[PDB]
Amino acid sequence: QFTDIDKLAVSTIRILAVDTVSKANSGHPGAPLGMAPAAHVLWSQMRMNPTNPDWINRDRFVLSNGHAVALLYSMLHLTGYDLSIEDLKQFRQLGSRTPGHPEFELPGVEVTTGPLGQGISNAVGMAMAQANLAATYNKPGFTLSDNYTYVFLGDGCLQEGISSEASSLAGHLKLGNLIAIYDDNKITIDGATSISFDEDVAKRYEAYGWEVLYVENGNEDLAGIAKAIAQAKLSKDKPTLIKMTTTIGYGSLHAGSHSVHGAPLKADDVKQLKSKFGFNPDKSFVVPQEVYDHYQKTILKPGVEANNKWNKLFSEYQKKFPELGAELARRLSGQLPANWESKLPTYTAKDSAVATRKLSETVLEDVYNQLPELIGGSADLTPSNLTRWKEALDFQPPSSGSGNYSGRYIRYGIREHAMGAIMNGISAFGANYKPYGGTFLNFVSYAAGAVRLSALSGHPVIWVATHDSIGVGEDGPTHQPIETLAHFRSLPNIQVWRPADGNEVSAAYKNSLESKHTPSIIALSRQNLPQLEGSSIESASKGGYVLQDVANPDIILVATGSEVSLSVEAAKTLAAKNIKARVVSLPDFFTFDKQPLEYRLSVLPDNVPIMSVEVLATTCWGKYAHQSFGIDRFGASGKAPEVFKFFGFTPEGVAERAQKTIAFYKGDKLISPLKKAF
Amino acid sequence: QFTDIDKLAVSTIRILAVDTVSKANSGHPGAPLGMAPAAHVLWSQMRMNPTNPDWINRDRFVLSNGHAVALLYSMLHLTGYDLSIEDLKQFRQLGSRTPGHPEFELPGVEVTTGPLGQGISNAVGMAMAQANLAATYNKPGFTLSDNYTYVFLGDGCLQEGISSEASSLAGHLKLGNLIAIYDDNKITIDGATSISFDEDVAKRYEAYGWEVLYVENGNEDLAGIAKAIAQAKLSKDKPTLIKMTTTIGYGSLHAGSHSVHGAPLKADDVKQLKSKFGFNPDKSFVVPQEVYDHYQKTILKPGVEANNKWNKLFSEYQKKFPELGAELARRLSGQLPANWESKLPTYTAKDSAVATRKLSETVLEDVYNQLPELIGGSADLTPSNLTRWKEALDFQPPSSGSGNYSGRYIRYGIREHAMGAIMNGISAFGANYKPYGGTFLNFVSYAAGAVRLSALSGHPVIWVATHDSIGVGEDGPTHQPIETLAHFRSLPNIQVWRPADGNEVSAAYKNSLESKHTPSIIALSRQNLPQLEGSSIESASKGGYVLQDVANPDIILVATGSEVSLSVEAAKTLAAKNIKARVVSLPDFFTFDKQPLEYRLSVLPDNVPIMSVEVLATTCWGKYAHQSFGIDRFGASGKAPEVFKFFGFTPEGVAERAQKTIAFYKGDKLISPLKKAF
Ligand SMILES: Cc1ncc(C[n+]2csc(CCOP(=O)(O)OP(=O)(O)O)c2C)c(N)n1
Ligand SMILES: Cc1ncc(C[n+]2csc(CCOP(=O)(O)OP(=O)(O)O)c2C)c(N)n1
Ligand SMILES: O=C[C@H](O)[C@H](O)COP(=O)(O)O
Ligand SMILES: O=C[C@H](O)[C@H](O)COP(=O)(O)O
Ligand SMILES: [Ca+2]
Ligand SMILES: [Ca+2]
Repeated sequence: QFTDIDKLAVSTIRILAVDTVSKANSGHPGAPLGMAPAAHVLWSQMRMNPTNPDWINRDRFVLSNGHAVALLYSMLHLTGYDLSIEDLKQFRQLGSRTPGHPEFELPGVEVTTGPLGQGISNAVGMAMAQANLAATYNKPGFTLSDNYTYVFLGDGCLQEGISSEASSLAGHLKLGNLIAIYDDNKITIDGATSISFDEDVAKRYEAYGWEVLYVENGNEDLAGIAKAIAQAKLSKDKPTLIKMTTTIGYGSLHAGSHSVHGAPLKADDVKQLKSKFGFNPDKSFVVPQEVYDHYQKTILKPGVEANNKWNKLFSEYQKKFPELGAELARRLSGQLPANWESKLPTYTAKDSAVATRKLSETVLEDVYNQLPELIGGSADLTPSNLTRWKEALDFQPPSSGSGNYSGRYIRYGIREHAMGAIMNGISAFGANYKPYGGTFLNFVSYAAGAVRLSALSGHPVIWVATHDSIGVGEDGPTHQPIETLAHFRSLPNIQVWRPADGNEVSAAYKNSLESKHTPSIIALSRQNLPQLEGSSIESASKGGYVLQDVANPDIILVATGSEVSLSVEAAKTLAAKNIKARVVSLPDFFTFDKQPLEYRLSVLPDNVPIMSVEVLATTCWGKYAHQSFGIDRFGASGKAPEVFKFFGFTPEGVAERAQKTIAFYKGDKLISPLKKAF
Repeated sequence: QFTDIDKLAVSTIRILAVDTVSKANSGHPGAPLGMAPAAHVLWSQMRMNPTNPDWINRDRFVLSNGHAVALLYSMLHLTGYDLSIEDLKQFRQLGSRTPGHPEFELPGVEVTTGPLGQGISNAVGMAMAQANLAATYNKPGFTLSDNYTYVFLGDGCLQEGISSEASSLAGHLKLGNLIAIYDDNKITIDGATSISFDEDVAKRYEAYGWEVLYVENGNEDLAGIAKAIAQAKLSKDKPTLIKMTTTIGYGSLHAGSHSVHGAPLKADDVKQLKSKFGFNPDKSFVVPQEVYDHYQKTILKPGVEANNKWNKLFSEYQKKFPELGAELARRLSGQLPANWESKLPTYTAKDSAVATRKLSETVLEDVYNQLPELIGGSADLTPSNLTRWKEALDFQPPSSGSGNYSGRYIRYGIREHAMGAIMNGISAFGANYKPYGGTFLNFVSYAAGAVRLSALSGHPVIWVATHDSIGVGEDGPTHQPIETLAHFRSLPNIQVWRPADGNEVSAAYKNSLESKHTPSIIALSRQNLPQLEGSSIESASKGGYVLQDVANPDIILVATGSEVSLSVEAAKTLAAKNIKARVVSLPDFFTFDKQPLEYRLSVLPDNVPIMSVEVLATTCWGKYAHQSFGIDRFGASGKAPEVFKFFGFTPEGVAERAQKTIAFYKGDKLISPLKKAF
């Protein structure tokens, strides 16, 4: 039941968002103007505590079409979050809390968006995480988890393949608490949708297993939008898409035109809009008291009240179920179980040679019972990635017979990019979720859109990237990574681990799991690598360390992954010719760089030529080495041992190159590459 | 109408592909065994000349599910292409002509596949190119172009978002000559499809505007498969999907199990299969004469004859229409119009400051009529990328009213990955097609799956990547590239141009268009950059050159794109303090690296500190510079001038750093970074 105040509220939102775009003289006025009625209706009906944006059982809202931020920021201020008019007045300004696109970092903003297709897929992960939480802690009498996941999306999000991957998955999993409202406005940047997007979205979504509702008058039908959302909530075993038709830039003189998509409305156009809406065309950033009063009563106070009930029920739960309550309390506090690192495996050079890919599996089998917040999966490569623990139950709808929602292993299908985004949503949900997904290192590139966002936002997700090099073999160049690590090591805020043996894999996993704001990629071998004499979790945890030392080395050999052993071998060959080579291992650039200069300079000193060894791109090595032995061309289809020989990665092949580096520099004074002038 | 021979032929294919996988003890036997009847039926009705795999009007076949390559190689041998039994016997072996996955490089292999989702999308580009060629050259009496584009795909292909993007577009464009046959076998690596893929593919396809035919018995209904393909050929205004049901590993003792997906069948299982099909279980790579005789008759001879008529028609055409015939002859010969580079714009420092994004547009306007093979487009950013020439007609179905198939501007929609693959297909088609597409540099990453393949196969496609840095401004970090160029400069075989002014944009375009085996990415600014005194097409064309020189420089400043001018300004500030700085411009790592050592060492010599300047990742600069001034962290939402200042990129900010580099090295003898020891 809506009244004049609801209508007063809707104009305040449209005008506030417009004022905000115009003051910055940069921005997107269109969608905010067309989606305002939907926001009012939706937010009014959401269970959230603006004073605790962290409440675990809060209804969650994702703005997939991020360019419409002015709408998100307006709502945040009006409903009582930590966002003032002053903040809105510095929208898009260097240093403001109001950047051009929503960032995870701010309270009320659930994930960072801007790149189309990412928010809808993130919301899918958020709903999977809810389904899991509820199935794991809910007990009769204690419904600790039951929140909904709402999303706003545009034609752009529906055009990007990633949202298709996620919607396919979403429908298979039968995520009925996921409700998406689609801004069907018929406009995108180039112009009208018919110019390149004339497909039947409704029919495509039903094919996924989704429910589709329609709202023909999204510009004014508040009760219609209200009914569509309500019916949507009855869809228990089907996620819902509400195709709501609106007019881009509603109220504007150029409404319905793509000119109102991404430019501040012209001043006179703004004046007429205000007037039309009963506002003084001469004043800006005006919020009628009646609107603050309305949201206070409809949202803020009932939400606070709900958060309070939730806390009492939870305290009762901790009384009735001490083990579960303690666990949920801990996950909610964001701590990992005490001394969990104790269950991590350690080795000696006495043990057998294992593919780092299998050592990884061993780790999983060892910590899965220690970490109930660990939820894994693979994008159709479970047996190649070795990413499933034996006692795992799959995350599937109960009606499948293959598993249930309390399951902790996800079958992603061949959808790397969606996996990347779903993982971000699971991480973004809370309760200390530690998601990881597996694929071949070469195909993580398919997910670069999502991965960059794991780094930008700081979601500590884990990629179990197997088949890291030409060691892959016969599959060939289309499968063998070359530029992969160099790429990811150029991206800020992401660990790119490439462990050499058992001890190094445990360090890769301890640092990745202990991480709170940095995602990770663990590049694992297909082939067998031996256990090194000199490795350790403590030393590998530093990102880089001296594996084998000599007094007065003639050369320092730095390697990663499968090349550490080869370098160890090359050093034996070199010792025979009386050349002393110190061998350094560098499992992670990121972690190593984080160490204090004096440590790093103790591993990579002055006055010693340093040559790196890694069967991938050499373009990133200049920051640690003087000379580099790598592969700057695509691979080959052949038996792995033969492919290595063909590229010169033979012990004596490496030794020859160390000898050439010593000769080349003999007589020169050398500076560690670590040293910078400014 | 099929007979015993057709049935003899299908058994030979199944067994030859199995023999090939077993011999290599590596490979995928499953799909080839279930798809054998379809291939036989399809290839038998394709118009192709095994003797000229380049004939422009040949029906084209793409194996989207590349792992099934044993089937493709079998067909190529049997039908008469340059592939012998000996070649088959070295499948997946180092150096053979039979690698683990199909590579464009081989005759009869239309594009490289392996990464799922790529072949289907490539095939779409091939049909767009066909439709364009026909609408441009066909005249009444002369149907020079009318071939079909066939594709084989699996569940994996349909799960990857890229095939959805492409199928959406394909349906919009109404590409009726594109026929896709789907291997609906219910199995993927992890197991049954129901475990994660239970959507209604048929209904999802109709939603795109495609026609879907069904074939229930793909294991043996030759006539049904034949009917499905025939009916498919009648759908002129709709692309066709034929959901053909089969059993993975048909004939194998483990048929229908995911165990037959990617492992050579067990020896005893191979014996029973051969026996079952009337073959001696003890002999391998056996091709009944009757099989050779059959394909010679039904395919090789008819095809050679078809190619012969085609050539006569064509010669008559060049008589009747001299202009068009000469052009087609030239494009076919793969030459660019003579002295086309004369139309390329040149500038002087007296010209106005323009964003290299606009300078780009200017080039397009100038060479569009010189190059009929130039077909451009944008992924919904036509006005930001400035990718449209004014006299352009859009590539759309005639019934749209917005254009027609002779159009040369494509509206890709928000589908970066599909654009990348569609471009590879248009390039792959022939007739000297020169495709280029635009998007923001930061979003080319969404397309890294296709881009890598442009490099691996050598498709010389062009990416007009605008908004190259924090110069983007207010849009913020989600849009400002940081790791992008460092990533693509680590990928083999791809020019990554970052032109500074008008003259450098012309060299970017000249090198890009003249390229026959190397794709390109032209990173263009949003902001205005002035015309440099010292630039030129000739010098810029070498990838790197001395822009400003001095006798006995105290330092060499190496910059790219927007930073060259800043460096030029920093040098002016340094001159004032009597420090001589030579300023070098590096618009392309790739191009420069291809130059002779002597040239490169003349640009970057010994005994002079070299400091690089570029507002992106510093991780790749150690190959040309001693010290680097770059940005190794995400950007900021603010006015571009302010974001640059904030990051220290001001003239005096750069000058200060040069001064620090000089002091740091004062007294040391320095070696140019270009010098390698091995
Ligand atoms: C991956 C990605 N591709 C492209 C863009 C650039 N972009 C921003 S909004 C938009 C199109 C707008 O489409 P839509 O979702 O319909 O929004 P509306 O115009 O309705 O506001 C584009 C191309 C982007 N930010 N990210
Ligand atoms: C981008 C990408 N990711 C993952 C894979 C690894 N892969 C290859 S085939 C396969 C899927 C099984 O595919 P399908 O097409 O389902 O198989 P078939 O019936 O022939 O077994 C997988 C996961 C791939 N080829 N490409
Ligand atoms: O979505 C819109 C874009 O981010 C923005 O409008 C582009 O502005 P510009 O093309 O002027 O850089
Ligand atoms: O699609 C199949 C994969 O490329 C292959 O079967 C993986 O083999 P592997 O897991 O033994 O490396
Ligand atoms: Ca829209
Ligand atoms: Ca399959």
